[PDB]
Amino acid sequence: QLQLQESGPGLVRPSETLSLTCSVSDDSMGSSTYYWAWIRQPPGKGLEWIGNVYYNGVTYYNSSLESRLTLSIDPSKNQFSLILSSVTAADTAVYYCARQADNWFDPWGQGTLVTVSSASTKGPSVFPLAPSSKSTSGGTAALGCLVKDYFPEPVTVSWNSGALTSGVHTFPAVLQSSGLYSLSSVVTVPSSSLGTQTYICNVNHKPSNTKVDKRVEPKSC
Amino acid sequence: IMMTQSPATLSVSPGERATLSCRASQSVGSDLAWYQQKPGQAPRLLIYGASYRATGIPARFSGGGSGTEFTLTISSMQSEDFAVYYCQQYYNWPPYTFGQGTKVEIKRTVAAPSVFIFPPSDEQLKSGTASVVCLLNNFYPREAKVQWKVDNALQSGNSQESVTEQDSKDSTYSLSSTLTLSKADYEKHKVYACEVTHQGLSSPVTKSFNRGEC
Amino acid sequence: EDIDVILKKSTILNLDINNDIISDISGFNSSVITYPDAQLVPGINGKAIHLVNNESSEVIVHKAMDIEYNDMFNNFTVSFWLRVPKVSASHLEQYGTNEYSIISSMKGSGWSVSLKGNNLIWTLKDSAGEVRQITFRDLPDKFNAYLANKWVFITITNDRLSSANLYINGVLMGSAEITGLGAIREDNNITLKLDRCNNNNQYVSIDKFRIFCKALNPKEIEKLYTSYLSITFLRDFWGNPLRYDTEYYLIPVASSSKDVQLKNITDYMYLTNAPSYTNGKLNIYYRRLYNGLKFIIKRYTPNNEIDSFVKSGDFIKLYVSYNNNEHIVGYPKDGNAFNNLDRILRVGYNAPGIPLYKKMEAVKLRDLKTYSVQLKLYDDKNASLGLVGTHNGQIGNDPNRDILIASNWYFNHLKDKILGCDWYFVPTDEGWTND
Repeated sequence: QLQLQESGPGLVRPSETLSLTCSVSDDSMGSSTYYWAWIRQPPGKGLEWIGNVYYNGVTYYNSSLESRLTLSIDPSKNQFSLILSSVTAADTAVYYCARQADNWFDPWGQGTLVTVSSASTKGPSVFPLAPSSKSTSGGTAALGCLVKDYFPEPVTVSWNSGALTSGVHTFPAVLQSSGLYSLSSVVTVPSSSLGTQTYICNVNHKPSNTKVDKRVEPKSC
Repeated sequence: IMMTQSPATLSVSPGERATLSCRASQSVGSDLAWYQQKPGQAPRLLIYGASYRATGIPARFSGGGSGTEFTLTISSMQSEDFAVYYCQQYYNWPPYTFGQGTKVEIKRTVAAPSVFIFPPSDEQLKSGTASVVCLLNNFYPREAKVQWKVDNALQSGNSQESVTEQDSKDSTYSLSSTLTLSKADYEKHKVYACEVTHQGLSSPVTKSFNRGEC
Repeated sequence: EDIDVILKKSTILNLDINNDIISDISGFNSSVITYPDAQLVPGINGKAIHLVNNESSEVIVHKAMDIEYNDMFNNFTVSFWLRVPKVSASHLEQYGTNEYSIISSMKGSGWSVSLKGNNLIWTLKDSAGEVRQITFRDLPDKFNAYLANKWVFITITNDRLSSANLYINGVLMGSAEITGLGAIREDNNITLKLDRCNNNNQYVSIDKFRIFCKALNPKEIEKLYTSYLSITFLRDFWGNPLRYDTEYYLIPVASSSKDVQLKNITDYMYLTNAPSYTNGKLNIYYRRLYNGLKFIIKRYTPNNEIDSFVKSGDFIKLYVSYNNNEHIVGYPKDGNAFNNLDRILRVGYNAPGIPLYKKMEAVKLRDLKTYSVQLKLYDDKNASLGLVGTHNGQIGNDPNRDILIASNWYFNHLKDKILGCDWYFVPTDEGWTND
């Protein structure tokens, strides 16, 4: 019943600080005799963990990753936290502190992702992407949509008031090298269904509160 | 030593038996644990000592082995209960130094892709940059080796746009690949293409586009 | 021609602590010099001589005139309790070349024990210049090695026309031949110092130093090892006698890679894996220490002469140290157990009505060679319930582990080689630090 529930939200800039509190709740005694450890999770990659420190506070797992982050305890509310400083973007991740009850990280919590970016917010830039009869009937018609130049994730991707999401296939966003994120959004429609009805992207990056729509028609000169 | 995945593969269908493996040293010849990770939430454990499940875990899983080298099997899998797993070690400050990976797989009727091509639009004129997006929709399997040509020429840079697989309702794959160059680098040449070489299809096909497709 | 009669017939010096004084009891009582800083540390039965790296602690022995020439053409051996601190990784890379002679006949020749890095080495300086050395490459397994602050023995079985051997715990661990020598006019002074060391915190603690004017044989040296090992006191891990009302961590004997861990407030105990360190670069590795649970051993009811020395088989309680608050172990009546003969352990079961067997007794039964300790648990009506042992078994919903038990069933394996209810009592000691 031990619902791990963490906080410390937002994004961090390089070489700055990050507060990460591992509030173990509903376990009044909580910190009785078992360990506590952290988990590193770079999206789509192997998993080395961070450290493990006791409430006696001897030390934590020191492979070649210490001296920039520090681990803490607080038997007050059974709580314990993560210090972060002089970090690079190479550790943008979602971290996990989890109860090493009897030396197995059995109960894990929601957690929260950390983004070591460099740029501030940005209204999303919608771009239309329209097919035509140039190579018509490639099986059928698949019209695309590009939204870029925005920060940070997520970003809305829908189609025509969310009427027919059938066959739509967005993608996981990819970080643009100069400090942005890129993605796409493509539907697939009948080859000749174009020009009779409407086809509009729907992208909106709420943290900048820029709800823009592009009435896309298949442009043909 | 430390962990090494031998092998690191998977090929299963709904119903059949999973088969994984690891390898390491054995100075701590400890029976160890195995961690599953549903995508929608945080990972969790599946076994410990390769045999003893934890609560709420239906016993359809198991494992065994000797020393620290261990393997495991899982029978009657449901797609809803499928994701990469991970095996442990016993370092003497123990959490368990993780295994590198357990690559997974859902099996669908092998099929070739249906590629597309898309030119940029007015923005790149108003930007001075350029980007070439060519979709390939509703395919299988994970293998897809897409490359480009500059009127002939393959790329070394501008290749890092390799968005990768997902999974769907009907167990299909649909990735995306783009480009990025400045208008000088783009209009400096005429015709690009997407070199899609799908190991399933095994016959190189390619749609191209025409700069000024008007 | 019996073991003990030849034993006491061949001894020609006995350096032994007797009421804060060092003296020879080999009949040939020779000079026992001492200096203001020749401290003495706790000893198995008594006190333990010490040494410190400076010109303070010399304990030299101007020997008798008749026996000054003892080593002209005779074979002999040294023996003593020994232990040196755990040379850390840092100090190790610092001083991994220093070769200081602890025991010698320098000035200026002859037999000369030497400790260097993680090695013990005989060094013999004869007349014609020839020299033989018998290194012992370190026992790389530190956690049971022979320079790991374990109270251990050594013997150097010199023979002129035959081999000289070293013996740890009596067992053989290295040797090399000696022959092809000449007559030695060895001096008489017997230095006991960290001569030409290069570490400030280096210290070797010799106990019960003795020499035998003849060779030996494995059987009688094993009997001798046992002999020094009096059952009288009840040693802790390091070898020095246990201490009442002092902190302790406890480690099973066939579970080195394990150690203790409490689960919850006042509920059952259980076991877990090994935190430790491994310098795979200098052939160093050892289970880390002082990590686990802190334990306090009391007398059951105070006395007049409350000396913390523990005699063999004494009735005691058992308190666990937690946040510096104390808590006692035990077993409450109707305490759910395994097979109803393997009694689960508990800690201060705060039962409103139910009583709790809180009556234990330190008891030595096995391992007259290695410094283990068995703990027993009686009822409140003087009945043996069993020893605190290692026996698997899941409980409730939580996962299966290894839990501490009490099962007289154990009494039917006391003749075996490995048991499941033998224990180590480590106190927080100086000469070992988790690097």
